[PDB]
Amino acid sequence: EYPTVNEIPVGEVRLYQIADGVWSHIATQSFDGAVYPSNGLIVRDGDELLLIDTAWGAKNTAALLAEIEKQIGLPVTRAVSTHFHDDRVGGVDVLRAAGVATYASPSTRRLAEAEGNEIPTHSLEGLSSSGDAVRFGPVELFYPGAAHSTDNLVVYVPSANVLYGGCAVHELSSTSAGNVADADLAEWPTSVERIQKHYPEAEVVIPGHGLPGGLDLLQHTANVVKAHKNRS
Ligand SMILES: C[C@@H]1[C@H]([C@H](C(=O)O)[C@H](C)O)N=C(C(=O)O)[C@H]1S[C@@H]1CN[C@H](C(=O)N(C)C)C1
Ligand SMILES: [Zn+2]
Ligand SMILES: [Zn+2]
Ligand SMILES: [Zn+2]
Repeated sequence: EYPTVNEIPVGEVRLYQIADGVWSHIATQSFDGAVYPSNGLIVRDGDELLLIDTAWGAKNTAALLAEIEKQIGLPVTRAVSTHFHDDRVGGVDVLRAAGVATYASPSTRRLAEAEGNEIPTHSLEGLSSSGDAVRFGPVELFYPGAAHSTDNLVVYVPSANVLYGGCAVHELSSTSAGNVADADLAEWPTSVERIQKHYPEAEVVIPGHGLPGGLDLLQHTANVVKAHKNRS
């Protein structure tokens, strides 16, 4: 069973095998008095590991690195943050101090700076226009356009057909668009449509919070966001 917010204490981390050489990591964190789950990705890259997104905080991310070393035993050499919020860059100082080279789009780094969040060390060029993609180790990085945030990236693992949508993508049981404070609601459905068109062979889709599912999460996300728009 995929771990839920109830079976993970704030401070601990779970790994969940998605495919050969692909894992999700799940942590929990207390935000505005309530506890929420949060996903990231781990992708094997030969004898090294690529980390996608922190575990939402310094303490969680340290637990993440110890859990990875224990369970997988390969060094995390690089990490990518998929947008500027604290569930994606919270813990980047820990990663950096531990010798992990941390990456994000220039957009993410600028937004995190202005937000007072931790800032990834290196910039990812080539992701400024909607529809842009670059290769980064064993994955592709895709900027679908503004959605949950104006900078959000999605990550595809072509060898495993795994799409990590991050907070641009919602889990199937969710009916709310979640945190839309920094969202471009006008563009979010279109940005989702780009993901559908660019990665139609994705077999697993992982949201930024909640249970992974199939390709259905993408359309479901567009519906949730458009329902939110209409309600307003
Ligand atoms: C509290 C979080 C986290 C923080 C937030 O909302 O600000 C983050 C630090 O920005 N981001 C968030 C988001 O909407 O992306 C929310 S989680 C959201 C609430 N219900 C949804 C859900 O399906 N859950 C499994 C809990 C997702
Ligand atoms: Zn966010
Ligand atoms: Zn660079
Ligand atoms: Zn989030």
